[PDB]
Amino acid sequence: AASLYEKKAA
Amino acid sequence: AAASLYEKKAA
Amino acid sequence: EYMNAPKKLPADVAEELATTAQKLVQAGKGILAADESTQTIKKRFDNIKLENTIENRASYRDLLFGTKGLGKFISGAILFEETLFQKNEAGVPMVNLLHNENIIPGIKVDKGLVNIPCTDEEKSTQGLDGLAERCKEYYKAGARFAKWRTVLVIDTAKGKPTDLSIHETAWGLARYASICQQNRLVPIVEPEILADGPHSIEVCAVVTQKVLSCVFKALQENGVLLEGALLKPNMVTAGYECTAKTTTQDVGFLTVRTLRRTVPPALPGVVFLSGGQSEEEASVNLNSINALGPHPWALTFSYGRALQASVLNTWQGKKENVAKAREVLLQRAEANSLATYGKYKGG
Amino acid sequence: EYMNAPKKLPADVAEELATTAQKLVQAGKGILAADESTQTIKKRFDNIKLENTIENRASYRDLLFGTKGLGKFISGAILFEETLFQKNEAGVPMVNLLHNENIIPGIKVDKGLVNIPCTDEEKSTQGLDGLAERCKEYYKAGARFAKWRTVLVIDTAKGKPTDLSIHETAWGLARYASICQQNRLVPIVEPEILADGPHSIEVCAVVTQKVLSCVFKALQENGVLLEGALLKPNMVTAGYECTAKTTTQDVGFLTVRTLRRTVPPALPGVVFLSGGQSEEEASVNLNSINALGPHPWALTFSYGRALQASVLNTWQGKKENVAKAREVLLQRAEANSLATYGKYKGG
Amino acid sequence: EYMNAPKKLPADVAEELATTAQKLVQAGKGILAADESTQTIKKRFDNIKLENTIENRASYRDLLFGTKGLGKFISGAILFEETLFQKNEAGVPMVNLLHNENIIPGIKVDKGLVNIPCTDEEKSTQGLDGLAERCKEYYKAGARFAKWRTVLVIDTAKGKPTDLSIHETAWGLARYASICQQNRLVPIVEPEILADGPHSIEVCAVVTQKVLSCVFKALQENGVLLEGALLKPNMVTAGYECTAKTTTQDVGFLTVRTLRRTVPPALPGVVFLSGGQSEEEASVNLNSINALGPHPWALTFSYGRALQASVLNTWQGKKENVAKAREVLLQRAEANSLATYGKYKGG
Amino acid sequence: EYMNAPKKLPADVAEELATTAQKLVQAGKGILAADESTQTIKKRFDNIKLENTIENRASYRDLLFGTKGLGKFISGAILFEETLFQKNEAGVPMVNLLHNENIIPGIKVDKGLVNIPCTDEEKSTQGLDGLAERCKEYYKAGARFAKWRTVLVIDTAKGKPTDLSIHETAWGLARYASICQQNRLVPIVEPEILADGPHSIEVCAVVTQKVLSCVFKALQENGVLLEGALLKPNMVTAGYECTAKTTTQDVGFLTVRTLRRTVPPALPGVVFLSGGQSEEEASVNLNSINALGPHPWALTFSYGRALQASVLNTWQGKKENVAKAREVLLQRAEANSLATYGKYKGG
Ligand SMILES: O=C(N/N=C/c1ccc(Cl)cc1Cl)c1ccc(O)c(O)c1
Ligand SMILES: O=C(N/N=C/c1ccc(Cl)cc1Cl)c1ccc(O)c(O)c1
Ligand SMILES: O=C(N/N=C/c1ccc(Cl)cc1Cl)c1ccc(O)c(O)c1
Ligand SMILES: O=C(N/N=C\c1ccc(Cl)cc1Cl)c1ccc(O)c(O)c1
Repeated sequence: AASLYEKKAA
Repeated sequence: AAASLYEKKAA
Repeated sequence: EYMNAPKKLPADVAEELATTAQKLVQAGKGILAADESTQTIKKRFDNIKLENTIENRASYRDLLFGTKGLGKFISGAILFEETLFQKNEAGVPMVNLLHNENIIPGIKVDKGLVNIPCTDEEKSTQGLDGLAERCKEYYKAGARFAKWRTVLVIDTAKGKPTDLSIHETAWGLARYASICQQNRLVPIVEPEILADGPHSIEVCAVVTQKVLSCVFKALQENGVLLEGALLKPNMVTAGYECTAKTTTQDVGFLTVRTLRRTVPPALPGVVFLSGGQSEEEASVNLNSINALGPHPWALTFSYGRALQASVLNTWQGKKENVAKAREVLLQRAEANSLATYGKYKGG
Repeated sequence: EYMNAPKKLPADVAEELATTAQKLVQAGKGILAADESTQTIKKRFDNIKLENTIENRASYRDLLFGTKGLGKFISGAILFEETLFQKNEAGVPMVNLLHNENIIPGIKVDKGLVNIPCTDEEKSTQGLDGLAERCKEYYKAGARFAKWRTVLVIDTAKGKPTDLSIHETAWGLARYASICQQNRLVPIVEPEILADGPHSIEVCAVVTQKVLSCVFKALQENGVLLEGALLKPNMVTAGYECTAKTTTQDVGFLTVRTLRRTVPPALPGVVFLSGGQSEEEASVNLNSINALGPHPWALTFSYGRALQASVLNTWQGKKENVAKAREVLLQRAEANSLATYGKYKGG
Repeated sequence: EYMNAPKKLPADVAEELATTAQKLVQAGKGILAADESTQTIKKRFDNIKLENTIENRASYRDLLFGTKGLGKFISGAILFEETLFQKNEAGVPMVNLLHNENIIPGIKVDKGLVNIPCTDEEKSTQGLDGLAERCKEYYKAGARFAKWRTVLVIDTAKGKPTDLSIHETAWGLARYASICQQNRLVPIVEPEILADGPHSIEVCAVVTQKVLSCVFKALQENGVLLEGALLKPNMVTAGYECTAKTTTQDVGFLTVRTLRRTVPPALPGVVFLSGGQSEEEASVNLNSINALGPHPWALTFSYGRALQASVLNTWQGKKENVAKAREVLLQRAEANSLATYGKYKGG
Repeated sequence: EYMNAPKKLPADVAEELATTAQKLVQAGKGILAADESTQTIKKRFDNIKLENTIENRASYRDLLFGTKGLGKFISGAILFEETLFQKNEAGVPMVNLLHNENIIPGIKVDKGLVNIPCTDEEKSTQGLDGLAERCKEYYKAGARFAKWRTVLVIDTAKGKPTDLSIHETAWGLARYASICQQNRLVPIVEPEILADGPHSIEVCAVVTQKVLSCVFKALQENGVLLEGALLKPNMVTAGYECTAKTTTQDVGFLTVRTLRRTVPPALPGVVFLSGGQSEEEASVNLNSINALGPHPWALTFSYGRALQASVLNTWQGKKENVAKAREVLLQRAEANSLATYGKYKGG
């Protein structure tokens, strides 16, 4: 759904 | 310059 | 050393700008605004039915600057770019005529007005591009100060002047001032607020104060040396179409009040523009301002209409009217000179 | 009406504020800052070896305000919340002692300093909550002017004071000022810049100028009436640990220059803080400032350390030394009073 | 290091704020706003003729928080300070009923609204004094996120909201949030613009954009972690007394467009306030907002009126209606949960 | 109407600008920066030992734009003023070469850089004077988007970039963007921060975040439609002389974080500049950025060095190497195209 950044963020 | 006519008719 | 701040000017330059600024606003003397563009001076020549040629423009400027005794009432004369490199019939440069009366040459350095997008025809001033280069050749030609005209409009219904109009005017002025001072030109900051409209004199004071607060803020942010600068504001008056009658006392009080609240004492002087006021009313209002006691800065004038309206009517583009026109000029020159003392009367 | 601009105060309120503010900085008079908090007053009592009790604070404040002839050199007295509602040993209200000498009672309305997040221990001033209600409370108790202390630090290597620190102080001072003016209280704006560090007097001038520019900008945006307010800044001096020594003439010039560049003449007076300066240097420096000719505003003092340091040492909490200490107060009050005229010479 | 910039938060603290911020806006979840003051909750008991006592307030919050299965739709619950330390008639802490349902406790931390001087009754929010101390105590009480309500009014004729109203609101919000993040509390920034007036929905879109642009600018200057923060704005709608008919799609479009122009993707979520909208209007409008494709942030809800209105009438202040009222809460909680998916279609 | 806010753009104009902006950042496509000035393109021809004539400049740009199949990877190409009105050998205008390859013509409208007074050689961009007139000229010539390059320097020791530098940059870009949108041109906002210096990558992130915050702030105050605009910033990288080794994922992480914290989703895309990066590293870093999942905006490229460096070396001003160099252009265009999908392997 969201970007990979958001997934790795928190 | 702290005693002008403007100041004498203000405060 | 505190880095996050505008750096100082070189000592030799700052001292020269400060000296020139003081000289431009010396006691009993004002500035002659004769920097009418080719398109504007055409309007003035049409009222006297005179052809707008280079020959007549030179002849008219020769009439003004060639007037003996003018230097006693005039400390500076603002020129258009054409006039700056212009000569009369005798081949004598116009600048040299100013030097003979010890009148300091000045140059209009802005490129006129353009509309600001996303606003209701609110204006922006052009002239920043290549300004430094022009300042160098203007200084070489004899100019020791410059001017940059900006325009704001009061329309309370449309919220004029808007925030965008104010800050663009303010930042544009500050940008021009720092450039001029870098090239040893004393900048005359002109945030003219038009008197067109039915707004009261109270509204004009509120607007003028808000505008001037934003202008000087922009000046400090750009590192403009206030000691080597001059302010060219409008007189706080009611609108041209305002119903509420206001005498010259109302103009004087609300103008001085506005100036005391926003202009730092470091500013050597403030030159009032005549605007659309008549020659006599411009002198009376200026007199009423200086009648309100001594001021921390010099409150003199930088007139154009109030010094040339009757001169043109007397001249009518005729050689045999030069003498009569030059004496009318001296009359208006001395009239406004007395106004700065607060000692000018009608007759 | 222009609408998008701060409204004006009622004619009655604005007139009273202007009168009080002008009377606070009257010729040859200054303000006694005796508004030390319960915590601050303790470490001053510890130096003279005295318990910080309710009686001792009352007895000491009674000594200051009971001094006959103090009104000759003192126009206003800033009090802490406690002292404002206090009575002496004879059951006589402290505010009445000031009334007898006709010294205007003042009140500290801020609630100390807290750390600004995401900064290096840069301070924010609290006290806005319920400020309007306390101002009404203080006014009925006898207050006619208030104060609000803010602190800035000069650290060139760390970029102090940062932007966040500057406009947080500025907006806080602006908010506090408009609230006090709305409640008939003359606000004393104090953007105190600490003299801690090895920075030169030139750096301080640059920093102070930048701060005052933003301080007054915030005041305008909040519609603070400059005619009914007072500025309490630091003297432009070098840091305590600065190597390049600066004489008092350097302090005087760069202080005046900074004020003339930023402070509008509408502001009636500027009351300098003593800071970490000794009692003698605070008098000498103040004298050097006023020795630079007549100023657009009044340049007097709002001292505490430079008026109470020798008084405490003379008193030492003893009932016997009351009269002896009061003569010390008048001596240091006259010394600073003469400094306002620029006629104080230590020798 | 750049120095002249707001410092970073400690890694551990900023991390907790981020994950908490993520949990509050979980997919299909929102926030229950039960932080009514004891006066605001009074007018709700006046519609069901119930005594405004601590007992009735306890039983009511117990009805809301004691609801099983509520955690599937509710991610967080905003509380008043009273309820945070309050116990039910059975003696079980209110904060524990939330923990059992995996609902994150929240706290309203502002001290109400006060008038801004020189404005036409424009509101300023108080609560900065001792805010850091209260946040530490709230965190130890179970609260993980806070709330700060500000109010702006749209009146085009009076130029509302004015710049002073907008900036004071923005700077106040930024001040509160930086303190909350410092004290491990996720700040909910609420720049609520009232829907009062006859203004069109286009006007609301313009104002909201201007406000949000000023709000988020203040957050950056205060160095507030957007990753660990929430926005609680109003839905872009026309005024109540407006005459220009608009559908829920108009509300949906001009709300999304406004947020896309102003709100950075770093902000994990946006919790809309129900305002004066009815229970059905708030759900349909939220559905229309999410029906416009996937968004960079979570566009969910922080409702109070839209969740508790039908619950109050169903309860009628009776124990036998508790079971019946809690199901009404679930029905409406799920209704808005489906709206976040953009799949809610009542009928 | 709120009045005190930037007025809306005409529906037709705003509609076209939004289309062009999104089309320039179409999936897998990027922008070719071939708008080198005369003195700029000279230093390129000197490296491959080639005389800087008008024939060679025409021949070289003909090689680029005449590349069959370039439209698959290039959405738009930025031209210099000369190139826009130029024709190749065959007689075909350079504009028509772009039209046949589905490439949108772009134009550089800035007049170069000029030092800001009272700063340490911090630059300001000129080109506002007569910009609106040139935009109308460029549009009729075939241009559909414009570019304006501003330069900031990171020097923490000297506090660079200073507030004056940042705000002049921001306001300059702000004015430019509004004028272009007024005249049906999509503005490419380029606040380039130089990677020159030993500063770490963390410092660059903080500075870039601060600059972008001020840039967009200035953008919204002049009322620039973000939907019809593009951003051309530098990648968040460590300094060129920095010692702390940073991987390509460190570049990608701190770049995405910086953009998400500052850039509103209304902006259709962001076109990075290659800067001093090598061709390969410019592709690897762009890939690392896009490898972090689908972003709210299109994060593509506006390269010139990264697309033309190897082309010039292959061509060497000889006709026999044109097709050979055009293939080099295509493989670099495809490399950065795959980088937009995050599907670009090292080799
Ligand atoms: O609270 C005051 N001074 N406390 C200073 C201080 C104490 C201790 C530490 Cl650690 C730091 C600091 Cl800055 C004060 C309050 C009102 C006044 O009029 C005034 O002149 C001073
Ligand atoms: O409703 C609230 N305040 N009262 C508003 C109000 C004013 C005037 C009239 Cl006539 C009616 C009403 Cl309801 C309120 C209180 C706390 C919150 O966190 C919140 O979101 C809302
Ligand atoms: O002309 C450009 N740059 N001038 C570079 C330059 C010139 C002179 C000196 Cl001394 C140093 C330098 Cl770095 C230019 C043109 C188009 C672009 O898209 C762009 O990013 C830059
Ligand atoms: O030639 C000028 N054009 N300025 C605009 C202008 C002129 C005349 C009328 Cl009626 C209106 C307008 Cl907007 C000019 C006029 C006065 C100055 O002080 C100056 O430096 C230039």
